[PDB]
Amino acid sequence: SLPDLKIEKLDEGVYVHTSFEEVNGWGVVPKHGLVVLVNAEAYLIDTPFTAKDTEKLVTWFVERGYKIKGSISSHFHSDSTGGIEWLNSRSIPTYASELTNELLKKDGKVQATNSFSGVNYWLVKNKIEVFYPGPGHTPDNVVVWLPERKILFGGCFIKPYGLGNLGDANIEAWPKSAKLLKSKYGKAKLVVPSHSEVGDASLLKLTLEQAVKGLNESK
Ligand SMILES: [Zn+2]
Ligand SMILES: [Zn+2]
Repeated sequence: SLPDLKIEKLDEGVYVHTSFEEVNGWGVVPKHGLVVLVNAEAYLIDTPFTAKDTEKLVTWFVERGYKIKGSISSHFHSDSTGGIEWLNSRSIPTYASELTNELLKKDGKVQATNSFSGVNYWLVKNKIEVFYPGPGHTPDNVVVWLPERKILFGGCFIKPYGLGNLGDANIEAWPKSAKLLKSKYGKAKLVVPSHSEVGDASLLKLTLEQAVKGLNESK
């Protein structure tokens, strides 16, 4: 049996949710996302793997008095988008980049109800920012920045000890994207990866080194 959904406070108004799925050739895979509170409204940063855990996550915050105002998915893989169909069924606004939605549509999967195009986007002005560093883990991966807390959710782009699943990866572009990401968020207090533990800004450097190492290996 897979471990249960975990919800843990990371900072004021910021929670980490961890869900688990068995993924072929990878084993049981932990997935971190965030829940961000702005007054009495909650925003999901990535959904858990499944509708089940997405519902558990939503009920947990609603039963504590937070309205779910929306979700954003950092890329098209199911560990970021698995709960979009369920959220859509509950009339909770779902967001993804235009390219993420395109890839979902291409894969015959449910798409977010809202989309954004361009390098920067405010999900919530001055509270929750989305940034596209360029292709890496996937062509569409984006990160989410919380300027009030100096917290960066790096998603599956942040890979400080190894690059993970390269099936949809762009190894040529990843070092360039990681360099850009590092320049932009060097002052992050915390960096939250999808598949390894929260760290500080050094995770940006480590990701860059792993990206460079990964590209070098392929030649
Ligand atoms: Zn992924
Ligand atoms: Zn992932």
